[PDB]
Amino acid sequence: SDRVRSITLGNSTITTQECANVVVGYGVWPEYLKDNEATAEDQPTQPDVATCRFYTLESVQWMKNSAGWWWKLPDALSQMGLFGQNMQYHYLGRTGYTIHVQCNASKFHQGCLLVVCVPEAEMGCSNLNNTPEFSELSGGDSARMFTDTQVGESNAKKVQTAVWNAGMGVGVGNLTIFPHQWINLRTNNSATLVMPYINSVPMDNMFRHNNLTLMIIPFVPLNYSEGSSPYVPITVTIAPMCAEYNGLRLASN
Amino acid sequence: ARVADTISSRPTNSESIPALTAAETGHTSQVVPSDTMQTRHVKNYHSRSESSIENFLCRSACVYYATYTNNSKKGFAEWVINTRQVAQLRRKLELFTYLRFDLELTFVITSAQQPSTASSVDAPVQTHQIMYVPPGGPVPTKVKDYAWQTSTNPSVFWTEGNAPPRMSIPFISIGNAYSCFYDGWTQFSRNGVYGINTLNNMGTLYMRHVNEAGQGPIKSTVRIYFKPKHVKAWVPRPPRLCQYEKQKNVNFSPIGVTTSRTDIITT
Amino acid sequence: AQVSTQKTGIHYTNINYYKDAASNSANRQDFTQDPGKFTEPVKDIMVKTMPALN
Amino acid sequence: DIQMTQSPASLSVSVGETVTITCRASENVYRNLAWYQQKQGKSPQLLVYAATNLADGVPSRFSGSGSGTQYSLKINSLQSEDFGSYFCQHFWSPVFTFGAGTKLELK
Amino acid sequence: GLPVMTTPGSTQFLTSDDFQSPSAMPQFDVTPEMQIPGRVNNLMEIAEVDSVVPVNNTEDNVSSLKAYQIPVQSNSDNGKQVFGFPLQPGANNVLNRTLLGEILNYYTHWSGSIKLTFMFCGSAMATGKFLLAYSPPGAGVPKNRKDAMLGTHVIWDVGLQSSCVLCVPWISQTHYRYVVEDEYTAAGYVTCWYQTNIVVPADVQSSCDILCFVSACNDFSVRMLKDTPFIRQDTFY
Amino acid sequence: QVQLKQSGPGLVQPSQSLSITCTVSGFSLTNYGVHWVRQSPGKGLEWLGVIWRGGSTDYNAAFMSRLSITKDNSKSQVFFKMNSLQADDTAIYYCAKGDYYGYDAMDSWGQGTSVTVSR
Ligand SMILES: CCCCCCCCCCCCCCCC(=O)O
Repeated sequence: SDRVRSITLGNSTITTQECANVVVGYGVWPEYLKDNEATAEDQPTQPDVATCRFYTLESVQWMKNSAGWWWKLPDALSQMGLFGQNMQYHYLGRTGYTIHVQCNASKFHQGCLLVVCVPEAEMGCSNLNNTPEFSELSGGDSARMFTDTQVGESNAKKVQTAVWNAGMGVGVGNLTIFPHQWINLRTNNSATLVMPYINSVPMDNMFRHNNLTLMIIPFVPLNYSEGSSPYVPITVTIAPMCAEYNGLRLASN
Repeated sequence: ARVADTISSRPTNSESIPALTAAETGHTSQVVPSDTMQTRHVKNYHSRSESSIENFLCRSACVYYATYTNNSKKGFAEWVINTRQVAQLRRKLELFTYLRFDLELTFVITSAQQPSTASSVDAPVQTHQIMYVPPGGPVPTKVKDYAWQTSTNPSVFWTEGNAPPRMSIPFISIGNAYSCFYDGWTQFSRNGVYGINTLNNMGTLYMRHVNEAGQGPIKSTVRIYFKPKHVKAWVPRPPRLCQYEKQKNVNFSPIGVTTSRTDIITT
Repeated sequence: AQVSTQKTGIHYTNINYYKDAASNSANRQDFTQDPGKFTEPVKDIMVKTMPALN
Repeated sequence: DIQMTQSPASLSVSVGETVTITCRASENVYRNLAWYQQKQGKSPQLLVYAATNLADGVPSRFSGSGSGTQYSLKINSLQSEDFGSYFCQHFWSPVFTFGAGTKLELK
Repeated sequence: GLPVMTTPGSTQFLTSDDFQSPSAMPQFDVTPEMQIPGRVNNLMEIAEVDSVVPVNNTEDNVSSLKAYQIPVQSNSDNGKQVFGFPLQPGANNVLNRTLLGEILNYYTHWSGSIKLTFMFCGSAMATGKFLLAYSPPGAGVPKNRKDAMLGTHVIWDVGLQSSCVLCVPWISQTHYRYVVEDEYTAAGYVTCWYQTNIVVPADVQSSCDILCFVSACNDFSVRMLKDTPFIRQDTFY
Repeated sequence: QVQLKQSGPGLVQPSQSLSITCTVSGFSLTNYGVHWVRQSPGKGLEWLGVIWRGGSTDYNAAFMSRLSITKDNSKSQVFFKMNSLQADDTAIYYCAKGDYYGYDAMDSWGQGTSVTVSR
C-alpha cells in the first residue's frame, strides 16, 4: 500500500493514512556542507535534534471564496524553539526543509489546492515607484493572503496580491515548474515536499534573506452542500534538515 | 542529441493502464503514443541541438545606447552597468534564477554632424575612448581630466571607419553565480533597498571623444552588446507575463493570463 | 591543434591563441539532457504501466 | 478625488419582497467595494466585501453584484432583522469615501 | 610578410558569429564552482513539465482563477460537448501562454507529440465517463459525438485514479510545423464529449470542475530561434 | 475571540485638542491596521485616517495637518490627536480594524465615543 507514510525527525512523528508520493526537491536530498565548498574557517555548530524537528504554524481557514496564502520560510521559524534562538546568535546558516501541508475533508466535499515552493520569490508593490515593506511581505508564522481583486496604491507599501499573477508578474498556471504537489479532496489528504539548500552562496544570513516561499493556492474552490461541516482548516508543519550555523556573536533582534 | 524514436504496437487487452495516472503526485506522465494506439516503427533523425543553453543564450543583444556631444566641457557619457533596461535580454536571462557565464562585449559607435555656422567644415577622422572604472576607483568629472590616464583601469581606443571593438570578460563575481532575483535586503534591520539592486555592483562605463572640437560640433552614439559564453544555469523560472515598468525592481500592473475567446467550444 | 566533428545532416580544426580560457569560442556541441529531476522529482519510482496509487 | 453615489435615498418594502440598492463611482475601483449595515444608534456591521463576498456571520439572503463603476446589492427575502441604513464604501485608494446612505421602512 | 587576401565579409559584425577575442582582465581568478540543485542544459527539459491550461477564457475569466476551471454538470440529455479548441500550440490563445507555448514562441518550427492530462477535481462520490478526441485536419471541427469518435479518442472512466492522458500523435505531411498561424500546416482539433452522465448522490453538489495540463513527449524538438512577440518597450527603464 | 474598545474625554471647549484612545484585544497590531471613521449627522460617515500595520500613516486631505495617529505595539493601544476643533466636529468617532482577509475593509468596530464641541 502506497497510501501510508511515516516521517520521524527528532522527537516528533508525522502519520499519514492517505497521501500521494513524496516530492524531493530537484532530486537532491539535504546534506551537510563539504570541505571543498566551505568558505568560513571556524567550526560550525550542529544541534541535530533541537533544531531538526517538526514545528507547526498557525492554521488558516479554507472558505468558498478564498484566494490563497503564503509564507516566507526562514522567517516563520524565527521564534520557534531553539531553531529561532540559533538564528539570533549566529551570523551564517544553511538549512534544508521538510514541508507537510495537511487538510482533511469528507467524501462529500470537493476542492483542489496547489502547494508550490518557490525559491527567491521577489514580489512587487502596488505603488510602482516603491518596494514593499517587511511587515506586508512576511508575518511571524502567520499567513499573508492573496486577493481576488487588484490592490490600489497608498502610503502602505503593499504587495500586489492579485492571485492570478501570484505576486510576481507571471502566469499562475506556470507555477508547476517549481517542486509542487496537489491536494485534491477527492483523493488526497496531505502533501509532502523535501527541499535542499538552494542559493548562490554556501552560507547566508538567515534574517536579511528569505530563499524559500511556500504558496498554497486553491485552483478549484471549496464546495459542499448544506449539512456538511462548514469549517475546513489547513495546517502547515515544517521541519529543518541538516541545519548548521556559523559566526557566533551577541544576539540580534 | 537525437530524439527518441517510435516503437510499433499491437492491439492489447490487459490490466496495464498507462493512460490512467494521478497528477496530484507532482509527477509528469512518461507515456508515448505507442501505449494508447497502434503505431508504426519510425526512425527519428531530429536533434535537440538548437535548444541547448549554449545556443539559446549566446547571441549578441543590445543593452544600452548613450550619447555625448563634442563641443561641450561636460560632453562625456556615463552608464552604470546592468542588464535590466532593455526588455528582450531581461526576459531571456530571467527564465533562470542563477546563471554563470563569460561575456563578450561589442561596441557600435556612430556620429552625426550638428548645425554649425562656420564656412567649409572639413573634419578629420574621429577617435573615441571607452573607459571602464571598477567600483571604488576615481571617476571623471570633465572631458579634459586627469582620470582618463588609465594606468590600471582597462580602456579601449577606436578610430571611426573600422571594425567594431570587441573584448572578452571572465566570470566576475563575489558569489558562485549571478543572481537574477534576490528576495532580501541590504541591511540587517530590514529597511531601505529591497531586491536585486543590493547585489548589483559591476562598475561604470565612460565614453568620450579623444579629438578636440575643431570647427563644428559632432554628436556621437555608442551601442553596447552583450553575448554570454560558457553558460551554466540553475533553477528554471516561469516567463514574464506582465510588462516591465522599472529597472530596480519587479513591480508590475496586473493583466489577464491569456486573451479572450467567445465560447469554450469555439474553434 | 584540435580536430572536431562539424555538425551536419567532415572535420574542422581549431587552435587557441590567447592565454585565458575566457577567450575561447562558444561550446555549442555539449548536448546533455537530464529531465528526470524536473519531470520525476519523486521519492518512490513509479512504473508507467502500474497504477499510481495502491 | 472619487465620490460614491448611492441610490435611492429611501425605500418602503414588505416582508418577502426583493430589494435592490445600487452604488455608482466616479471612476473604476476594480471591485474594491464594501457594504455596511447600521441599526438604531449603534456601530456599523460589515456585510458584503470585495463586491461579491459575504461576511462571517451574514446569512445567504444578501448578494453582491457589480464590476467597474456599477454595483448592486440584493436582498431576497426580508426579515425583521434587516431594516436600517445601508452604506457602500470603496477602499481602492485614499481618500476612502462612504456612500450617502439608504434606509429601509418595512411598512 | 606573408601574402594574404581579405575576402568579402571582413570588418563586419554578425551577431551570431563564433570567434575568439582578447581578454580585458588577464589572469583573473574566478570563484570556484558550486553544486547548486536544478541545473538546466536544454530548454526541452522545461517543456516536458505539465502546465495548467486556461481553456475557459470566455472574455470575463481571464483576470481570475476561473480561466483554468472547466465546468461539468449533470445533464438531462446525452452527447453534449464539454470544450474544444484548435491544436495550435504557439498561435492559438488557449495554449499560447502555457509553459510549452512560451518556449515555442522563441522558435519558428516545431515537431513531435503532445500530452494532455485531465484531472477530475470533483467529489469522491461522483462518477462519470468522458470522450477525449483528436481529429486531424481536412474536414471541419466535429459537431457531434458521432463525428468525433471517428478520429483518435480515449474513453476516460473516473475512479480512484483521477487523471487520464490523451496523447496527440504526430500526424503531419512534413517533418516540422510552423509555430505561427498558417493554413498549410494546420494540426487539427481537440474536443471533449459526455460519454455517460455525471451521476451524483443526495447532499452532494451537482457541479464539478476539471483541470487540464499540457506538456511535450520525448520526440519533441524545436528549430530556428527568433525573438518573442510577448514583450514590448518604448523607452529605457 | 474578543475585540477592541475605546475611551474618550466626552466633551471639551472649542479650539481644544481631542485625544481618544483605542485599546485592542484578541489580535496584535503588527498584523492589522486601525481606521478612524467619523459618523456625522449632517455629513454621514467620513474616513479620517489609518495607521497601517507597518507603522506608516495616511490622512484625509481635508484634515491632514491637524490630525496625527501613533501607536505602540507592546501596550496594544492606539493614540490619535486632532486640533482646533471647529463647530462641525460634533459627531461620533469610531476605531475599527482593517485587513479583513487582506481586503482592507473594516472588520470589527468600537463602541463609539460621541463628542460635543460647544460651550
Ligand atoms: C574596455 C573595458 C570593458 C570592461 C567592461 C566590463 C563589464 C562587466 C559586465 C559584468 C557582467 C554582468 C552580468 C549580469 C549580472 C546580473 O545578472 O546581475
